Amino acid sequence: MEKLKLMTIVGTRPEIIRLSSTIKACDQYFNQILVHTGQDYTLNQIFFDDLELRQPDHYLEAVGSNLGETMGNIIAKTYDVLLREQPDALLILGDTNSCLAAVSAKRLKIPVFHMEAGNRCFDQNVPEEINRKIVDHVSDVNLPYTEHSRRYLLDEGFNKANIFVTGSPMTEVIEAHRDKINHSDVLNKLGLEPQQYILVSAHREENIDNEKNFKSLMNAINDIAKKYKMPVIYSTHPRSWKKIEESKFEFDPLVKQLKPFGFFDYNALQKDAFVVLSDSGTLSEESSILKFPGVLIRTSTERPEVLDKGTVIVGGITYNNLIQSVELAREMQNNNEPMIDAIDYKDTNVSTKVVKIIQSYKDIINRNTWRK
Amino acid sequence: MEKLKLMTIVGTRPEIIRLSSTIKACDQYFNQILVHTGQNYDYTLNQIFFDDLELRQPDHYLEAVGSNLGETMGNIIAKTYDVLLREQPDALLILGDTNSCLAAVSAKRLKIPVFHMEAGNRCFDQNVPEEINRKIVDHVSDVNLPYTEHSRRYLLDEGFNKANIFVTGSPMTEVIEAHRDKINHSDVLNKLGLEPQQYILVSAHREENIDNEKNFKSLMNAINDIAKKYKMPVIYSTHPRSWKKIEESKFEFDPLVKQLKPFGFFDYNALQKDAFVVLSDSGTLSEESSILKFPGVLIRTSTERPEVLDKGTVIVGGITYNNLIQSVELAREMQNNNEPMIDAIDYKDTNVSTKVVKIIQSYKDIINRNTWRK
Amino acid sequence: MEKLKLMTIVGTRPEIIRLSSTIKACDQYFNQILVHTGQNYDYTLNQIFFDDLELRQPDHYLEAVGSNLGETMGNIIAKTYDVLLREQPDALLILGDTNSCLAAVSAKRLKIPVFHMEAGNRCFDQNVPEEINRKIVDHVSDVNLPYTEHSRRYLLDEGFNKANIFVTGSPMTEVIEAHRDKINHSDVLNKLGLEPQQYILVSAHREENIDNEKNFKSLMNAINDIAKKYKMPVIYSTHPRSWKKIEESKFEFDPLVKQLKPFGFFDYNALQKDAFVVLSDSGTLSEESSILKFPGVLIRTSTERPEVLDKGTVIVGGITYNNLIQSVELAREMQNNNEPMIDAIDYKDTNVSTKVVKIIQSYKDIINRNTWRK
Amino acid sequence: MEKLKLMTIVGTRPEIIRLSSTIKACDQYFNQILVHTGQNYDYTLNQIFFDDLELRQPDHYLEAVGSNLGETMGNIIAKTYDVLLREQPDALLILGDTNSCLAAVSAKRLKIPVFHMEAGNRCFDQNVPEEINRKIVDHVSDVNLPYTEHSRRYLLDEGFNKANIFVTGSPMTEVIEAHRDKINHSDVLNKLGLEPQQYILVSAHREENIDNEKNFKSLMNAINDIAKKYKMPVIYSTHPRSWKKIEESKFEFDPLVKQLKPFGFFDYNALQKDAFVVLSDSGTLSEESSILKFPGVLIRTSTERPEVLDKGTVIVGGITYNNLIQSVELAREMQNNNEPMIDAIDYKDTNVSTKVVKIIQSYKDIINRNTWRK
Amino acid sequence: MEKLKLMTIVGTRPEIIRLSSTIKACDQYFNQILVHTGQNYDYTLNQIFFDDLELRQPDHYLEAVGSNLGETMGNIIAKTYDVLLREQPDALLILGDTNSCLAAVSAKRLKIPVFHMEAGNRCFDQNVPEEINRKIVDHVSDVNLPYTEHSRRYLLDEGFNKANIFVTGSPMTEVIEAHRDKINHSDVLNKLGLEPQQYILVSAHREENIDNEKNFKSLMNAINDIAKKYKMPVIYSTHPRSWKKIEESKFEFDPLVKQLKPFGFFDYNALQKDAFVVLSDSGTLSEESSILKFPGVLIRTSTERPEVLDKGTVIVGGITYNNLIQSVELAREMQNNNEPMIDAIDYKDTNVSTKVVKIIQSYKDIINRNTWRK
Repeated sequence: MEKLKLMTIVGTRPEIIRLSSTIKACDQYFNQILVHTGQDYTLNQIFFDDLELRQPDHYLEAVGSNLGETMGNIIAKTYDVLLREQPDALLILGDTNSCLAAVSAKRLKIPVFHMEAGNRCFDQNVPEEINRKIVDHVSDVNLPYTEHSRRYLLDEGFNKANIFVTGSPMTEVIEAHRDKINHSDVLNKLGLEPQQYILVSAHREENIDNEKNFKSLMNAINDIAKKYKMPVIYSTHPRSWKKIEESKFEFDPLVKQLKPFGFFDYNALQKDAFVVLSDSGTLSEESSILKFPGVLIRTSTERPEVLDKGTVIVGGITYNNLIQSVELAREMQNNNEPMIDAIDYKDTNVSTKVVKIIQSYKDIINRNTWRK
Repeated sequence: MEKLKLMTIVGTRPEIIRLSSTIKACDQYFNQILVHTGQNYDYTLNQIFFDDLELRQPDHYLEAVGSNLGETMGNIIAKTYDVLLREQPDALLILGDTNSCLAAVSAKRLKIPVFHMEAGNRCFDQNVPEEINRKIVDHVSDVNLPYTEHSRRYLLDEGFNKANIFVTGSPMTEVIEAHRDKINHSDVLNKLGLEPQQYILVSAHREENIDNEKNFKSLMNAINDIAKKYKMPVIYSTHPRSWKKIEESKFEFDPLVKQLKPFGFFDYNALQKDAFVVLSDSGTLSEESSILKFPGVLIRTSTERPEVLDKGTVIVGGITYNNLIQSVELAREMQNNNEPMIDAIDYKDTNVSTKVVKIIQSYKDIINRNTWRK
Repeated sequence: MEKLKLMTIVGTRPEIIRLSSTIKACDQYFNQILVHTGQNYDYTLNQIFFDDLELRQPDHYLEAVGSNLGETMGNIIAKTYDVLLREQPDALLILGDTNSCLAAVSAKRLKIPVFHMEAGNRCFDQNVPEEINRKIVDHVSDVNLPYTEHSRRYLLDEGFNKANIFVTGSPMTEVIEAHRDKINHSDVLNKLGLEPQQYILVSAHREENIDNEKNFKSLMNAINDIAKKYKMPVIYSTHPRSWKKIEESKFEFDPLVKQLKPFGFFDYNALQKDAFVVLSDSGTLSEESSILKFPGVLIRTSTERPEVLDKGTVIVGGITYNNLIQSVELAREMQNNNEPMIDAIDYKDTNVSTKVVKIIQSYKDIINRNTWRK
Repeated sequence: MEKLKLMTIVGTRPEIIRLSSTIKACDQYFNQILVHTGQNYDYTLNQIFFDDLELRQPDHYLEAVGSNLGETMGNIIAKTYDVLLREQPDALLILGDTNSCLAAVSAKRLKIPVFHMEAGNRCFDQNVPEEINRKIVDHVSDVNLPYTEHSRRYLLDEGFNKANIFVTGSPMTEVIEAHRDKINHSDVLNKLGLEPQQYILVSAHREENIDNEKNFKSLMNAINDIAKKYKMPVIYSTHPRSWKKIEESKFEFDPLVKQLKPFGFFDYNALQKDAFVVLSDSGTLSEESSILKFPGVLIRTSTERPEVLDKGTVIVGGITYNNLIQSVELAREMQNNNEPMIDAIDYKDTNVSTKVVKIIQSYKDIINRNTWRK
Repeated sequence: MEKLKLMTIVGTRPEIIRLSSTIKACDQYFNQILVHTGQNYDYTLNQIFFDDLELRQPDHYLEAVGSNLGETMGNIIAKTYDVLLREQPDALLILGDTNSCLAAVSAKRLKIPVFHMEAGNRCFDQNVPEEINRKIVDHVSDVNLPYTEHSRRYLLDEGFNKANIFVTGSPMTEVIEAHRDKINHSDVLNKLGLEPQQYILVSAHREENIDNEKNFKSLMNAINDIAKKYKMPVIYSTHPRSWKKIEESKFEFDPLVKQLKPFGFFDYNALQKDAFVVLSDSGTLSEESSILKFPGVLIRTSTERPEVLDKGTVIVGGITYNNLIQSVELAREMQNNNEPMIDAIDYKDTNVSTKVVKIIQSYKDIINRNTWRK
């Protein structure tokens, strides 16, 4: 007997990392066509080496000069591999262009399952929020992480029949590899002593290319080095480092430039840090699971479930609240003050919840939406 | 003392099974008059079945029913209206979406507070018959007690009174508890001589899983090829009507497929819980598979129990041959990989009986005041 | 040709008066089977009123009604269930919130599209007995045609289907139109020995304006101190049980108040228009006052006609003495100062007949493909 | 360093108890300026209160309050408005629906982020004086911190900003853990010479349970025939405007009914926990009975704590003699049989303090950007 | 006779102007007590003001006000409560989002029904200071009376009582009607000696269009380049504070730019209608230009009058210099091509005075029974 043919599409790190355990299970129980769009030196590490994940059945080589082309391609290329394979159903995660795949899918009346549905920061100025909107509303079955997201989705009048709450995939994903995270010798290979180094991740566009903001960050990254006197392990984009000349320099001795690390290594680093300042998507969750002090360096969060439990503090950019936040963050953890699992992160069986939703709801959408 | 007069109105077996524990507690703490809409006068043979539930018999058999589904509805309104006039009870307690629950229409015209368990029960497929009464009985009830937050949500969107909804939980976990003794000490396996994990169960009792001449072909054809592929008996509990229509042309479902007798809850749950796989359309399945952690495959096109799909407790087989197979193969393949069965959020609680009781005592008066003014 | 076979189901007079114009059309464009829940045996005197009105007579009568409200519901369902099963209509028409329109409950089971005019009627006081049927039939109906945006809103918020709602607008302007020759050419001012603008009219027919002991006292006490204050006739139409009780201690009443012999539609409105002030509790009090611009003072403590307050074409007298005095003092004191009466939006169109006809044709097949899928 | 400057404004005692755990925390992590609206010029009491509870002394006392509610309301706005303008704080922390938290209306003008715990409190009876201030402060505050998911649902539906609603959980489960020994190593049972499970407790402080002449009757009546029925001591706690009102012939209700000397927080709860049954009209009755698992009976006709009925931690007596004796019988009848007492969901967590700290830092600067564009 | 006792409470000239036509009808039909929150102490201007509006003087003058926006809020609450006790009026009539309508906080504590015109005003910019009181006084009012069907929708989505909202339409048409005599015969063009269509009007009264220095620069800079490009005199009405800080180097701005005195409703409207272009932030502009059909450009970032953008009767020029010049061109360049000005739907009705009066006599009591159960 032929097994259900699913197509699963990824493009960025976190796409690949959160799907990581959901892809391995969709191999077990389905006939999974793994597509990969256009877009990386240290993404070959988390694929293959860390996640020990199996090769894609297609790389599409989308990319191009200028955003407009890339978005164009992904739609077109995606359109073809969806004609050429005719899968019964499509898996998509999140807010990247690599899930503009949903538009082509929808045209070819192929049912769409979207994990990381209903994601809302409620600031238009965040680039993510343009797709986020489109693709929530074009995916036939929406699988949001939280109930916050299920609420958000119902409120924009999306079919309450075709919503299921997976919970976060990131508990399961961290669990699977927990061994490798605690056995990471990454500390011993940077000569770093647990709770005596501060890790920073300013990767985001609105924290570098916007002018006043980058200034606020950087001035604080110094004062944070000085105020505690442990090495600051600063992980950004290269341009961000080349751009930090313009005769500002200072950066104490202590502020180090930091190689982009794999999953285990970067987590192991996070887990045993003094404080983490990250604009990372995974922070709100990484901090809640691996139990560590994170100041979240955004002006908005899509992960409120965590504020509801006192697991995170929201820095922002203006210098004072970053400082205040990090002093709050440590003072708190220095009084062994409770840090509780968020409700929707407890379940570690996301992989199988989704495989069962796809088997269940492929026909049901064909029957309902498309009338076959 | 002076006690609260509660008339609890029922009519179908599953109705009762779910009220089973709930009725017991209403006898304890109230003056419960238990009305039935059906007959007792073939029911000195079938009195065991629904005493063996360890339950007192009803105080009143309305012997409603007539020529057509119509006369029979008509009756249940009038015959209830009457028994409600006679006993003049303080509150009406009602389960689910049967024709019994039109009793609410009568109690309502008579300004008796109405308390409807299993509220907000939605599969969103108007072609499903249950869904007609569901809509009516939810909106004419005064206190709505859905099993789930899903079902609270559904009610709050249809614009029902915020103040008068409570999430009781599913009654099943508690029932199954007050009988897991009877279940675990069940011969049924040794009566039918089956090894545990070496038989497959198929419960197919619904019009539109029996009648729609096409669906009955996709299924019979799949009950065959299931037998063929696994090579184990295939205990098949359906209606008599189908047995009439299957004794023509196609015998093809092997020696292995067998007929079932009726079997009381106690026996039937011991038969489900050790089955290799269970293909049911019984509304329970969703709940029973969560509780008695077994491989469940819903042969429907719509659920009122999505809280299960949220947790990964069930797979929905559907009614097309091809998926009905893919679906069983997915069930077995994941039990054999020892994947997890996980408790739904609203199925965790076992104190539903006592939960309703306080609710009824509380909101009896609150409804006379707010909704009627007295 | 063969034409759309359309059962139309009525009960009370007010129900038929509104459906009047709308039936007449259905008769021209469709194969309309009219049907009446009550009795005809006696009717060989009533015949007049509900033929004078030029309305043809029901194809069937259901001689339902029983020992108690309760028998009689139980009847209309089973009775209506059959009239449908026989004549096998393509679709059901229906108006308002009488027990006559539990007809839907059956029509729904038998997979007949129901169209329900006077949809989304709400006053938001469940003490008002109409509020019980209102909720039920709106949710069992397949297409709701409310008179106003107001109700379309009410409905959407009860989470009803966006796509199966149309605002017919009030059918009362179309019907008052079709009879304004038979209204402006009526003797009924002569008949009763009355000059125009020289007589108050009072209609208290609602129970609980009447039965309720205090409400009677206030109301009666008022109709008095009105007649003395304004010193003109006070033409009064109530039920008999009130007159029966009026011959008591407070017999006084005063010589100016008279009884009113029940007069046909034409005559009753011809009365109301040329009246000095009107106190009624008819649902029509709101609409009629609007369409024939006269001062009306609703004896109630809720409307389902807010649209009329949005334009200032009615005061709400209520039930208490002190108010009704002021409300009527207001009413007159305003029409004395030439203050404007304004058409409400949803009362201006007069094609409600042809609208329903065009809507019923359009959506009949839709409601099958969609809800029932054939 | 600099720290965030948090003004915490308080008024009534229950406000200060719930904030107790949360205040001690903002002191630890912030520059907290605690402000009381009432008068200090009676020193002792304002300081024997804070002492047994271990809360610090307020930096400031607003000696507002005037001839009437109206003068005193407006004194809080203007005196509050001033304390805010002087201290130029970063943010405002507020609990509940006392006249104190009109302070928001001031803060909001001076563009100070308001954080408002016990948000979305709704019992849906506008008769109940709290529901006035409830609507107002909820909707002027910039971040609403509702105890439960219920109160979130309420708020979202009043279309408050999605993005600034966080569910803290109830702060009682924390306050009550933080004084758990002070309770269990407490004398109050020796002090008064009572064996556990051997005394009933009655607290009726709410005006309208007391100052309403009918309700007063039924309660005193019901406290009477309780004392007689169960023949135990009945430790009564009520305002003295009521006591003084016992002198005129209805003084009877047996000798077992005692007065109550008020008791600090620790001791009153110890009294409640070990009680046979508790009647009270405290909003704390709901929570206290859940967390210390004793059989409570709310003497109201509305909760703002429906979460507790979702689990069956409580019964609602009402004010009627009948439904009160009944609801007490149930409580102990259902205690007798060791029926379960289940933790409500939003009463579980006990870090409500650290939640509120982490939130105020997070969202203070967010509000300045979003609302006030700085 | 004995008539309903209304207390209408005002505080500001533009408040009064809108009520002008409503107030007059309230002297006719009720016993109206007209309270004011400020002082008269100034026969000189406070008498000439009520001269033109043909309006009786206020019955009372609370003189509320003091040191800071805080004292003055606090007082309107206390001083309103006092005068509300004394007169024990049956109902309170209130307009808009001034501090004067904090009157409803006090009245609401004395269970006096509150009626609120200009209900449901939302521009949706939380930085705009009216948007604080708008939120409070909408949610503490008992019956809301929005101008627009927009503002109904807005009030409905903050979950306000469906039964207690009524769309009056805008009161401005009515007040312009009740003068357009005085307007069409105005010497203000003779007096200031401007030919019609040959001057440009700029009404810049809002703080935030004056105090926020960048806004003040982008506007002044703008007023010049307009004076210059068109070569017409520029009637410019603003506050003292600007003039004082406008003469700071760049006081020279063109000979063409001239000074305004205040001018009456009649004169300023008369000046408006015959202007070439009119730049305003006066909320009126949105309406004043739908009605007296002139080119309006709104110097603002938000509108509480979308109904106008729906029909194409105004351009929102905003505060940034560039978009201002483009906006004013777009006005002239469009009026020269003679492009359609069109009536806003909710601005057509002219019987708002009466409309309210009936709605008060009606819901005065409905509210005492429903909200206050009496």
